[PDB]
Amino acid sequence: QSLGSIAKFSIFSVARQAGPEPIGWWENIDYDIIFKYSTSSLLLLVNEVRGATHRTLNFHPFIADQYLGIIFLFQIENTFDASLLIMTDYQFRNTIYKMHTVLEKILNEISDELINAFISEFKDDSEAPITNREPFRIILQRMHKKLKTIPLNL
Amino acid sequence: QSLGSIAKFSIFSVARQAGPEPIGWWENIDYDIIFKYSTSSLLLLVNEVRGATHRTLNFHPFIADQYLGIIFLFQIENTFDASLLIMTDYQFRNTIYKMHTVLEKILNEISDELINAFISEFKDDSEAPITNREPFRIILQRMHKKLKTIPLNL
Ligand SMILES: [Mg+2]
Repeated sequence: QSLGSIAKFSIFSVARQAGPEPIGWWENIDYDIIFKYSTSSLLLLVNEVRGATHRTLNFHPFIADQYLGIIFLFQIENTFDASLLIMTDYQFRNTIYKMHTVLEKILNEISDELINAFISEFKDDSEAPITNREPFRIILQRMHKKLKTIPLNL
Repeated sequence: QSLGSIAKFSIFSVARQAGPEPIGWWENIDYDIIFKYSTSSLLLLVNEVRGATHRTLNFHPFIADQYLGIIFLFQIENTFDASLLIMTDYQFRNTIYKMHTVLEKILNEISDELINAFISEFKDDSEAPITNREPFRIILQRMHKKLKTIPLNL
């Protein structure tokens, strides 16, 4: 088992003028599900005076669904709050906690790629509808390929 | 350094018919501060279909305040959602993650004492005003004495 084998899906979300919005996700997941966790991922920030001013890894249990959410909170400028979420089954929570250092490493690396792809794609209008999700799926697919080379520290 | 030396304060809270309420805390902390984190501790459950059906440890960053909240969610019957929160400075987050097993151990042990003290004290009226906080302060003070014997795994 690897981090990638327990990563059920991942989501890149940005809070634009209409609130949290899924930009891309991986792999094939019903949009109603994506929208739910995309929204939860960024409303963990409801009462943060300045959003995600520190790139914050937050492990968030989704008790009812038996999921643990690995949520990386960050910002995009040239300011949008944004999140990168990896979701895993709740039973693995203890291994995920032990593995926080490598998770923070890869989440930073992938977040940088997603930031650059967002600024590149939304040059003209930062509020445009997301008519091409594939640059973001490609980046998230790459994430998962790299996660699958990290064996579970357990 | 021990877990107890980085534990800035702790709170035992119960969500009764009027919502989240601090029952006791340790040591001396302005009530407006206690009420803030007491409330946040239990509204992490806003969108949980059945509250804290699984005793859930949740590490929650308070980015703006530079705090990490160690939040144990549990229930009281003879059903109230309840929380036990230990707050630490955000810089220690990485050590806290490594130490999840012993934290879950002691949080379970202390939560059992607080549950028994709550059922004992609110026998007649479960919605009564909290006119005697000291049984709960004593339990939380005991927590902190035990935390101070756990050296930081780092
Ligand atoms: Mg959390």
